[PDB]
Amino acid sequence: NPSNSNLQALREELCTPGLDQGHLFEGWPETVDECNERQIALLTDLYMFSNMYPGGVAQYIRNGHELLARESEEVDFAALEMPPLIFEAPSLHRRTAERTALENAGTAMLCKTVFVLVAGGLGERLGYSSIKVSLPVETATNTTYLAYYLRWAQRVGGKEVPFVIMTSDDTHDRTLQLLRELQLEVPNLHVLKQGQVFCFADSAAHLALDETGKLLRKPHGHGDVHSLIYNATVAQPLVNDWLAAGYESIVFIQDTNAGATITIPISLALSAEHSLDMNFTCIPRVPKEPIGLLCRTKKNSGDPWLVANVEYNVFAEVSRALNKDGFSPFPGSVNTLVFKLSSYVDRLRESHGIVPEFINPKYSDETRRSFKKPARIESLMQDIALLFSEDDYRVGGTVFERFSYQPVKNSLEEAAGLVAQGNGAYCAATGEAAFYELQRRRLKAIGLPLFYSSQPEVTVAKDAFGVRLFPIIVLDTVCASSGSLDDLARVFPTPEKVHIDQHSTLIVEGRVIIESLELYGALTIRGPTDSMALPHVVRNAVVRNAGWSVHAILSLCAGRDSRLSEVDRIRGFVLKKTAMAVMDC
Ligand SMILES: O=c1ccn([C@@H]2O[C@H](COP(=O)(O)OP(=O)(O)O[C@@H]3OC[C@H](O)[C@H](O)[C@H]3O)[C@@H](O)[C@H]2O)c(=O)[nH]1
Repeated sequence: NPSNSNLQALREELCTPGLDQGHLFEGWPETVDECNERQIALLTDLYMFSNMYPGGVAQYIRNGHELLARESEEVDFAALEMPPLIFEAPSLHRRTAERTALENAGTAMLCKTVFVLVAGGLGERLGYSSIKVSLPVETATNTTYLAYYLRWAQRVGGKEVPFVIMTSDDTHDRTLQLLRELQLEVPNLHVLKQGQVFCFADSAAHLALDETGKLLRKPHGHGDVHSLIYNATVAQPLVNDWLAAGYESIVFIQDTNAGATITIPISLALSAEHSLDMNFTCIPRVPKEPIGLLCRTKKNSGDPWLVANVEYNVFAEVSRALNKDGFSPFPGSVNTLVFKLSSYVDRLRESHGIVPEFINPKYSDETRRSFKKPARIESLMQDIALLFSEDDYRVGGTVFERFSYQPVKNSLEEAAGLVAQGNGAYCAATGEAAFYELQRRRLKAIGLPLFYSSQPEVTVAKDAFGVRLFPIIVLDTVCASSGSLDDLARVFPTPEKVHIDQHSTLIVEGRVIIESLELYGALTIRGPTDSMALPHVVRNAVVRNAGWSVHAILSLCAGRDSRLSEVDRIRGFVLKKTAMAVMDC
C-alpha cells in the first residue's frame, strides 16, 4: 500500500533524535525513487509495522527506551501480600459430595465456555523439532495434545464449540497441517497468528538486522492473544458473536498440560460460587520453580491493591528487599486462566486487548549493556489481570494438587539436572507417566480395584531417574465423555467386577460399557463412534496375552538406521506393543 512519499516521511522520521535509526539507511540515495528494491522493501517493512503494533515502529522504539530504562532499575512493590480471594479445590481422586457437586456444576458450565489455546512455540528446547501440540500426550494411543484438547472441547461444548488457537510464524503452517491430517472438523475454530516484533541490537534501542540485511524479528509473547481476539471478526467482533450466542466463560490453556481438562470444570464451578471475574489456576509452589506467584500487589505506596501474577524471575528480586516496619505462602500460577466472559470483554474493549509490556535483555557479560543477543519487547497473557481493579472486579485463585500440573517443558538432560536438585523434571517421560497415573487415580476414585506397584519400570537419562507406565488405561472422549467421575462411573457401572492386572493395557474407544472383565494383557475395546448410539457392553470377559512392555533406549544409539524418532528419544523409552486382543462392534 504505502506511497513512495510516506516511506520517505517515515525514513526521515526514524532518523530524528530519540529514534536515531540512521544506521538502517547506511549508504542510501536521497529519495525513494532512487532507492533499489531491497531498500524500498526494508522501508516498507518498517512502514507496515503500524498495522501490527500500536503506533508502529516509532512508538515501538519509544516503548523500548522506556522499558530499557525501567529494567535497568530495581523492580519493587510498595506492598505485596496474600491475595484475598483464594479457594482450595477438593482432591481429584476422592469422590466426595463436594467434588461431585463441583464437577457436575462445572461440567454444565462447559456448555457455555469459549476455549483458547496458546500454541505459538516449537519444542526444540525439549529435543523436538516439531510443534509442541503435535507431541503425544501418551504413546499408548499417540493422541496429540492438539487432538486431546479439541476432542475434549467438542465433547463438553458440542461440535460447534467456540475455540481459538493462537499460532506464530513458527507453528502456524504446521498447526494447519496437523488439523488437516488428523481430520479434525471444528466449525467454530479460529486460528489466529501473532506477528513478530522488531529487535534491539543495543541498550539505545537501535534496531537489529540479520545477516541478509533484513530487520530481525522475534515473538512478542503470549500476551498477543488478547489483541488478536479483540481484532478478530466473523462481520462483527468475535467476542460479540460469543456473547450474543449465550457464552458466559472463557478459558485460556497452554500447549502441553493435559491436567487442564480436570482443573477447568472445578475452576468454573468455583468462579460461579464465588462470583470471580478472573480465576487463576494454581498449585502449591516450590521456592525453586519457573512459575509465577499469585500475589496481591501495590506497585507504589499510592496505588490500590492489584491481584496479579508475579513472575518467578521477578519475585527472585523483590523478595530480597523490603518489608513495612513447605511451599511459598503465595500460590503458584500455572497459566490456566478462567474468566467470566462479560468481564473479560469489557476489559478487552477498554484496552483494545493491549496489556502492559516488558523487556528482558540477555547480556553478553555481567554488567555492561552489551547484548549477548538482540532483545525485544514481550508481554504475558496473564498480565491482563492488571486491568481488573479490585474496586470493580473479583480476581482470585483456585489451588489444586501439584499432580494436576503436568507440563512437558524440559529436555531429558534438563530433567536429570533438575531431579538432582530435588526439583520436578516436567519432561516427556514424567508427562506420559503422570497421564497414565492420573487415569488410574480417577478410576480408583469410583471404585475400580486397581492394584499396582509404585516402583519405576524403566530408568531414563543415564539411570538418573525412573518412571512407571503400567497399568495403561486410556478411554477416548466418546467412551469417557467429559471425564468427570460420574462419566467414568458410566463406563464402569459395577467396578468391583473389573480386574485389571498391573501389567495390562486397556484401550477403549467409542460407546463402551465395561461391566465385568478380567484382563492380564493388552486389550482394545471399540464401540460406536456416535455418542448417541447403543453402547457395546462387555460382560464376563476374560483376556490373557503377552500384552505390552517398556524398556529404556540404550546409550548405544548411533546407526545407519533405527525407527527411533525424536518422540521416542525425548522420553528415553519405548513401548513394545507385542500383543493385543481386539473386541469390536
Ligand atoms: O510468543 C509466544 C510465546 C509463548 N506462547 C505460548 O504460551 C504458553 C506458555 O509459554 P512458555 O511455556 O514458553 O513459558 P512462560 O514461562 O512464558 O509461561 C509461564 O507458564 C507457567 C506459569 O504459569 C507462568 O506464570 C507463565 O507465564 C505456551 O503454550 C506457548 O506456546 C505463544 O503463544 N507466543
